[PDB]
Amino acid sequence: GINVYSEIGELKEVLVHTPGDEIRYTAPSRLEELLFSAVLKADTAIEEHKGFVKILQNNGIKVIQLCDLVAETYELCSKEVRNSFIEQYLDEALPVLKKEIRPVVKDYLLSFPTVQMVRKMMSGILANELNIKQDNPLIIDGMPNLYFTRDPFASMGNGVSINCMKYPTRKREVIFSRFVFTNNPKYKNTPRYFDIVGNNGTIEGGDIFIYNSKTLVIGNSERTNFAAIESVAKNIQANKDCTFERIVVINVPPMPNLMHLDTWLTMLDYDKFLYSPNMMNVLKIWEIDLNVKPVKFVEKKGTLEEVLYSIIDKKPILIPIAGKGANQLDIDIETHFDGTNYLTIAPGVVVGYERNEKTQKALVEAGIKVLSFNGSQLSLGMGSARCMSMPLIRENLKK
Amino acid sequence: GINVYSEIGELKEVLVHTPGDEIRYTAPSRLEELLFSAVLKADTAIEEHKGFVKILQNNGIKVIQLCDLVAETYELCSKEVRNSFIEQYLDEALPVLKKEIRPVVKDYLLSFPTVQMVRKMMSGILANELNIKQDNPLIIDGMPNLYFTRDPFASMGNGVSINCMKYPTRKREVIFSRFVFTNNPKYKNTPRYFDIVGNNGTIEGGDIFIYNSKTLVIGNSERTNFAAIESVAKNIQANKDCTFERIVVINVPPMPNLMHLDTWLTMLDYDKFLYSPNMMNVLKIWEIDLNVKPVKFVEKKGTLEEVLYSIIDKKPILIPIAGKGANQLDIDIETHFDGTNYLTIAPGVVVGYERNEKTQKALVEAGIKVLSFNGSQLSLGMGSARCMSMPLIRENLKK
Ligand SMILES: [Cl-]
Ligand SMILES: [Cl-]
Repeated sequence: GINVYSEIGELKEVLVHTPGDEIRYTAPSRLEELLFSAVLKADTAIEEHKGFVKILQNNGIKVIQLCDLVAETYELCSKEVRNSFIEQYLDEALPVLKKEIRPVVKDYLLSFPTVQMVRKMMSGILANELNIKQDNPLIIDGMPNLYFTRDPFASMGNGVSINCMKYPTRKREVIFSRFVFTNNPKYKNTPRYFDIVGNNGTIEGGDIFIYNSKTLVIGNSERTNFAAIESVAKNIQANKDCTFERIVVINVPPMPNLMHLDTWLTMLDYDKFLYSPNMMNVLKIWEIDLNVKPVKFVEKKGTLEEVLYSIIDKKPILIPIAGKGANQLDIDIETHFDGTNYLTIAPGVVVGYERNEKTQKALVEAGIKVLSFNGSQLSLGMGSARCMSMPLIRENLKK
Repeated sequence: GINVYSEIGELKEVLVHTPGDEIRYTAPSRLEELLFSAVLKADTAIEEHKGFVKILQNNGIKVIQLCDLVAETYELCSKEVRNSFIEQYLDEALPVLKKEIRPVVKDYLLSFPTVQMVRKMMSGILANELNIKQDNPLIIDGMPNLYFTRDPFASMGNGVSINCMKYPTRKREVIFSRFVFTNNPKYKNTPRYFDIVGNNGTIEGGDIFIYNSKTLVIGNSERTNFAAIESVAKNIQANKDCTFERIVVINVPPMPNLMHLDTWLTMLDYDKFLYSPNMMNVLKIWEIDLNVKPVKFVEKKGTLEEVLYSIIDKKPILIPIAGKGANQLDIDIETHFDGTNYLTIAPGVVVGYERNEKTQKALVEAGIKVLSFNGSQLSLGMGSARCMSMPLIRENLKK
């Protein structure tokens, strides 16, 4: 059920999540606590996400909703496994559930049709809903970052990496997709090159890129360390079907207005890349030959061009955020709105926010086809199309 | 040219400012520096403002654009007065203009037709525009807060109060309306019950309310002190035509998110008020008899209802933000989006953001007619309708 051996191959199946009531439950004083960037006008953001989904569907892509995938898995499970799912959810809920309120929540959840129940689990629960009186409006917090399906897990060739989020507020999001990879017959046998239980280190979706059939590119950032990368390398060596033979690790230290490797660099075509004009000049890299044991990180150095050349074996076309010659104001604004994170749905065809006009212009001038959409409210979340999606199946490249 | 003896009298003439390029020049890192709340999707915010203006116009209100009023004044002035205006603008420009750049900016400004020149002054100037190469993309910062015409000056009966802003970034805004009140024949003779030159203390538009022909209500806040209120009191006593006989000063304790009286209480009808449920229970008031000299601030205490009753002489109807029984989540969100600041265009008829649904519902249930508009982007500026307008002429009440 999983086959992603590039960042650009024609997209066939992708996972997304149209936001539900959870983005209505973020108090302005809890933006940091919930690790979300702003208070959205929900109805508008939701319609905008639907616009994003529609574009993907009109391009023959099968768009799968997280809530539907979880609901489908649930229906196929035994009563004990189903209950096991509900119980784990109650255990990880925040704020922690009081003993006499837990059973009230559980009965409430079970009173809804499967898909609506899953949606309540994602949205969180208001005290009013349970007829409970108290100042705190929420019995259970919602998970506002769920529409960023790029984080809980990342497809990786024929397997997946179920990521280790940083803060507990976001670690609650993993229960859904993990339930799918554990019980859904279509994904149950997907090999896990990383999981939150039998490995070492930490790793996040933003640092994971698949350049081609043989090369995996991971960022060594503040969120992804060598320990996790080593676990991934060994798990891959133990799998016979995987075609990966090499891992290129790119050192990504904290920089102003940037974060994971994705804010630094994205791949849009066989030889076209979008990058931050404010990244470092000479990159620190680590080459890992997967055909050799034990796994060893071979340190190397080079400009972005040199590093890219060593992977695609041809001159890379580098496009800076906001285009060449842009002033710092435009660069800052379009970086702020996640300008590098366009989602590539086919070689040279991308999807992103229309507000990032300078970057859009530079992309079309370089021969890339851009399918923009209005995300006037969605964009306040600070994450673009690549962040709001997780490819499940892409047509392998013939290069 | 000025006649505003209430907060609710049928609105005949009002001053607004549809944002120009200035709201395109706010770097995300300069939100605090420019004292603005977020990075707007300019084109969208501008159309939303036009929608706001359209509603006012469709209600028979004469809407006056600040840029047009300034341009009109400029044309009527002598060459020496005109240049006097340009020079002061150049003097107050930020960042400070370099000696060799100043003359370049001046010629640039003079090369545009009058109204376009005024718009450049308001919008600020990019280095690209002058073909200058430097670090700062801006030669002159824009004044993003210009569309909040409630701040520079506040109509007060038959006169005006040209306010003393707090930070220099916003003090630059006063030059435009002041130029009008100084040279336009229609406003030239308007008495100034306060100005940035011959008085004491500080005062801001958000603290000034006109309840009726005889009562002026001013908030004693972190932005408005007794010194400024005394200056206003004396200046009013010196005017023969003014009908004000009393001033009620309400103490507004500086909270983390409270700099003016307007976000605590607004008047929407002869006996209907919108208030913040997070305000103090017992108010500290000061009664000033304008028929008495010298001016003495007579302290007094009472509940919101008691204080209001002492002014309108009838039972006041109090409507809380988000309505009665609302949970803290809805109160917090609608407070965040300036829920009290509806603009009253006639007794019991208001205009405001459609996103504040709970407050809107409470208002209609209370008998108030609400003319909402989409401000999905404008609202990010943290100021509602009353903040985006300055009544010039209101039909006097007959009560
Ligand atoms: Cl957009
Ligand atoms: Cl709105």
